[PDB]
This record gives sequence, C-alpha cells and structure tokens, in this order.
Amino acid sequence: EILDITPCSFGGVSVITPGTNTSNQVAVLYQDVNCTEV
Amino acid sequence: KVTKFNGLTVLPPLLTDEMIAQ
Ligand SMILES: *[C@@H]1O[C@H](CO)[C@@H](O)[C@H](O)[C@H]1NC(C)=O
Ligand SMILES: *[C@@H]1O[C@H](CO)[C@@H](O)[C@H](O)[C@H]1NC(C)=O
Repeated sequence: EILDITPCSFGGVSVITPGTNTSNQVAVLYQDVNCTEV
Repeated sequence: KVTKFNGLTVLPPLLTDEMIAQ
C-alpha cells in the first residue's frame, strides 16, 4: 500500500497585546494551523 | 497573466487583493 508522508503541522506563535499600561489581556495567534491541531 | 515544509512560512499580506481593488 502506498503512503503519503505529510509533515506534522507547525508554525509560529504570535501574541496580540495592547500596551501593558492599558491592560494585561492577551490573545494568541497560531500561524497557519487549522483550529483543530491546537 | 501573472502566475515547502522546512520552517518556510509565507505570511499573508495585510491588504487582501479585494481591499486593494477598492
Ligand atoms: C503608563 O504607566 C505609568 C505608571 O508607571 C503612568 O505614570 C503613565 O501615565 C502611563 N501612561 C499612559 C499613557 O497611560
Ligand atoms: C480545517 O479542517 C476542516 C475540516 O473539519 C475544514 O473544513 C477547514 O476548511 C479546515 N481549515 C483550514 C484552514 O485548513
């Protein structure tokens, strides 16, 4: 049987932050990954 | 007319072609 090899998912993680002087809330952006692998 | 997995990530542009058209 013939198998495809697809590399496991990966990508950079960037943090969205308003300036700390305003607040400490943070939202995280996972680059180029479907919202299932998370 | 105008026409891999090694850590090479292609970031998307901020203005999609749609807003550029506007
Ligand atoms: C930033 O925080 C400092 C507190 O050390 C305060 O003195 C300053 O006014 C703040 N700046 C703004 C723009 O909120
Ligand atoms: C993520 O996977 C789902 C399959 O449940 C698919 O419908 C969706 O298009 C995928 N999105 C991306 C960005 O791969």
